[PDB]
Amino acid sequence: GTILIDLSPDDKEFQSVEEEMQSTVREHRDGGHAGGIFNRYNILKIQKVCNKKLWERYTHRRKEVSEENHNHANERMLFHGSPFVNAIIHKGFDERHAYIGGMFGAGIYFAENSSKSNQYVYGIGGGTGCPVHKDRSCYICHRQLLFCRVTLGKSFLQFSA
Amino acid sequence: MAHSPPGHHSVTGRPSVNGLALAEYVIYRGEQAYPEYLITYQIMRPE
Ligand SMILES: COc1ccc(-c2cc(=O)c3ccc(O)cc3o2)cc1
Ligand SMILES: [Zn+2]
Repeated sequence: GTILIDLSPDDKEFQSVEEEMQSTVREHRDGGHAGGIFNRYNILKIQKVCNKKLWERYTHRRKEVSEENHNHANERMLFHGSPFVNAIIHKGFDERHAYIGGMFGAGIYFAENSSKSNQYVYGIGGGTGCPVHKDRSCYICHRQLLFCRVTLGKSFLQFSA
Repeated sequence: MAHSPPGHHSVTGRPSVNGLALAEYVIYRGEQAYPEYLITYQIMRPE
């Protein structure tokens, strides 16, 4: 059901998404252990993900949550890095994409910092790095992140250490 | 997969020590997200 439409680097949509990726890179307290050492990315491709079944599931649930929260979905665009990105774009998010050991509970995690999600692209803590070189700071191999439309509803605020 | 805190739809994890860390979020249903863009990229080695 999923089709992927390449965006042109001249297209404003591509540019806004790249800007969201580039501008939300920060330094990490692990000094790059998990996600590598970089201040920016080389963006190779941005594709729009189109799946009617999955979109309608999302909006059905978005409306549900809107109604339970003063008509406010509290919808955001957020990043997600996973070794399971191929499965997510074809079948959707579900329980197998959950971070069972996560510090805010066993759920599906997203980040405003692109560089935070980059730490998960090869697995938790970066696993063993890229599959061709076993290098968590590989500069050669091609990585993929999702920039996702997310319904937060009423969101329990947990301050973290 | 756990449940949302009762009466809530999600958790906002807000770093309180790193002033430059942005927020991170958890959802407890896959239907609360749509994987809209797929970005293919390299990290770049600093000059
Ligand atoms: C399938 O196991 C996974 C997949 C993705 C992630 C993941 C992916 C993320 O993008 C992510 C961002 C911020 C954060 O605090 C946690 C995060 O976790 C974790 C475990
Ligand atoms: Zn590599």
